[PDB]
Amino acid sequence: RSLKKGPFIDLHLLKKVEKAVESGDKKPLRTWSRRSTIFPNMIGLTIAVHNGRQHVPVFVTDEMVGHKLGEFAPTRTYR
Amino acid sequence: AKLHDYYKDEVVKKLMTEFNYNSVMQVPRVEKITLNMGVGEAIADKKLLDNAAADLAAISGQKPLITKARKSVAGFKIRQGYPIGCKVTLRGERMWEFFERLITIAVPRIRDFRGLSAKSFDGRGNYSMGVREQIIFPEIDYDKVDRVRGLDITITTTAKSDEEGRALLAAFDFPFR
Amino acid sequence: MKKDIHPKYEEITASCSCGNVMKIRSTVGHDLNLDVCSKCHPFFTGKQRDVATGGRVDRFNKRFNI
Amino acid sequence: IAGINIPDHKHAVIALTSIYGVGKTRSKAILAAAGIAEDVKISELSEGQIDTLRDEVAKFVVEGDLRREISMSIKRLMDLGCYRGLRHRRGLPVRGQRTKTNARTRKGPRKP
RNA sequence: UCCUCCUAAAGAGUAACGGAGGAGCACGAAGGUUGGCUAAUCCUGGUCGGACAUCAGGAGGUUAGUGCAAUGGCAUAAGCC
RNA sequence: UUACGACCAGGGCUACACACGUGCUACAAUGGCGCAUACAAAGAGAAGCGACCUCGCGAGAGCAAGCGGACCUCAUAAAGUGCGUCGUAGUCCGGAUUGGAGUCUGCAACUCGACUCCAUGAAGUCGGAAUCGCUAGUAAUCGUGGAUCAGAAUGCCACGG
RNA sequence: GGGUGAUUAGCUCAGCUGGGAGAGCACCUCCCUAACAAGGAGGGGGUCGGCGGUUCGAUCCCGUCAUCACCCACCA
Ligand SMILES: [Mg+2]
Ligand SMILES: [Mg+2]
Ligand SMILES: [Mg+2]
Ligand SMILES: [Mg+2]
Ligand SMILES: [Mg+2]
Repeated sequence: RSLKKGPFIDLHLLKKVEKAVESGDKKPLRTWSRRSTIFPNMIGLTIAVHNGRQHVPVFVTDEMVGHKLGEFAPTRTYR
Repeated sequence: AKLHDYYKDEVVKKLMTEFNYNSVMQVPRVEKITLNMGVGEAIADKKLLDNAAADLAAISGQKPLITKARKSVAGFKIRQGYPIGCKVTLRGERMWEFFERLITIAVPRIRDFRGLSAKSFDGRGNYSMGVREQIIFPEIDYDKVDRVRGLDITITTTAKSDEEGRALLAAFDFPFR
Repeated sequence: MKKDIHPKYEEITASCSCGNVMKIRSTVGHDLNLDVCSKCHPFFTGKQRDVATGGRVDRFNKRFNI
Repeated sequence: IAGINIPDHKHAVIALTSIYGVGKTRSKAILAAAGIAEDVKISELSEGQIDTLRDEVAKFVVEGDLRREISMSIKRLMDLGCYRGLRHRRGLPVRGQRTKTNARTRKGPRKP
């Protein structure tokens, strides 16, 4: 569904995560990279992701590692 | 019996030292088993209660006493005296025979069985259990049954505490959790 | 007991596919041959297998063949 | 007759498909691994072979384990807060189909 | 016309277009005896089964029940088999 | 006309109590599923079609000829026939919907791709009033191709049985 | 002041000393129609006035109050 080899992540979002574990837990990371998957070294972070109009924050949990950030940010609001 | 002397040796020797009892009359013993099955749906027709009584008598070597509703409840749409369940009391030799032939070849046959609750004691040392499926006893041949009418066991013992009931019942290798 | 209102009781000897054969008194009428008895059902080894869940970064780590 | 539940009256390949978790090819693989003829029925099988069938089925997640496994999957997604989980909660299609006119299966029988 | 309570003033009785309710039957068992038995309600554990069904043990002690009003009575049960 | 013009990222055009139009697949035995085998036409291809072979249960991946094509590839046509089974059951009909495992293309498949494998097996047992097409290689049915297109037809445009 | 009756779908009304609770037209969708009407197919509705009560059941049975509809208030 993604590829045989080489899981995908945007470079800018990878760099912000490495800077996070270097500087520890910090303020939420505001990113628009709804396509980049989750790595284990993002767990414990409260990164915020775009939903088209606002950055909805998502607190990364152990389970959410095989998914993508946009999977936890709905786009269209209904009722 | 098969398990009576087993108990009278191993469990008595264990519980004489476990609780520093001064007499063999003090170590708790199991006194009866009550196999209950409240059919509930026999208000529709008596055939269900007769079938359930047949299954209960097959499971335990005794005719089941038919229990009728004690008081009328409008919620359940029954009135006083409606035959509504079947019940068997097992004591002594039949008690021990059923106990062994349960804890040997009926609990293992429970679908997705991983252990019976150990905290399910009423506070007076007596234990209770539900089976949800009568076919778990070997006596049901699948060629004369109609439904999966569940069943209830109540092991009534003379223990005066949940710790005492658990201690008595574990020595028989009770598949707890 | 109540003198022939109760079903028959015979000392049958029920057998199992993995040994586990014993002399029992029951109202069956034929020695049914069943699967594992209490002596072989995995509630002594299967306790390790009872906790069958665990490891999601493991799944992530195995997919990382790159 | 065993395999947790009862397979009845059918060819061993297709009777075994009644096992929740065994379909056409898994049943073919089981009968291949048990050395049982495909074309024969469940009433012509010896008790000395059904035990092998129980062994063969034991190498697969089946009714009790499978339905728990599926329930864990859906609940883990529902509790996850992800889009697939949200669609599971609200009852809407998850694979990404239309909801404008179709999706009567997931939505259920029509109601105004 | 009849029954129950109050008015009715601790024996009986006691009126009003005084205050409240019922009856004009039922039952060959719901009568007679001889055995046996003891409720309502709540708590705990128990398969569908819950506020409440049947089960087990604990409290409780007649708050239950009586063919039908109300009063009086009923464990030696007059209650249930 | 320092924005109704311009650039970028994300989102939306894919929503979903419902209603309608046009379709595809079925509700089976004039059939489903296995094994064997026959007969097309038309068309497209150079950052393209991609033999053979090897590895994959498969989608395919590696190596790699040939072909600007009556030469090579896409490309074994399918309904058909022969044999066997299934014996009228919501089934060996139906193939939805969900859960895993994956392949590809693409910078990137979460919103929101296609495809393969394992598991699941939902409605549906021929359709109310009404209503549509068709006069002969026509209706009905069966498969194939092309345009658009990195990927994405149950639509469209073509071809033959 | 005294007496009687009625209360059931949005409207007008039927409803067994018990039994989802029914009819017309209203409402919903779909047909028909250029489009509406009319016509045809399918469908949904309910405080049975409200706490109450002998009951295997209270809609119809059971005192009552709430409201609207009547009737009587004569000799005086
Ligand atoms: Mg007496
Ligand atoms: Mg953009
Ligand atoms: Mg099929
Ligand atoms: Mg499949
Ligand atoms: Mg028709």
